[PDB]
Amino acid sequence: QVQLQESGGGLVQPGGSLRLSCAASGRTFSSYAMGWFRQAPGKQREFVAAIRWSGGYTYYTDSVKGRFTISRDTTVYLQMNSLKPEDTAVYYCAATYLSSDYSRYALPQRPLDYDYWGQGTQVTVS
Repeated sequence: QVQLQESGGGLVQPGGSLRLSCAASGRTFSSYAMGWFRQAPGKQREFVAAIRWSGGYTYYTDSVKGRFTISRDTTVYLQMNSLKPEDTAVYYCAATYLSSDYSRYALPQRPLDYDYWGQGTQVTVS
């Protein structure tokens, strides 16, 4: 099990850039994955990006591909470039230990596929 804490939240102006961080406390192995989800006003919690801690497989939702980069250092980062007002949302860090039979180069995208969650942090592009 891991405990998760986001940082880097806050305001940024349109056309700027912002980096979120999430520090994981606990054992970060055995098909361990981390992800970012976000929830905009009036919307569901949506998948943003995820990463496999071993091997480095990543996947991005279509609307952020090429603009956002997810990476490792203990800590996962979401580097957010060319920010638009529509990127405004509460961003949540998530993590999970995938089942033993999982492909080593695969990631789930549904919120309930991730067992561990941060409290979320507001990002406002305005």
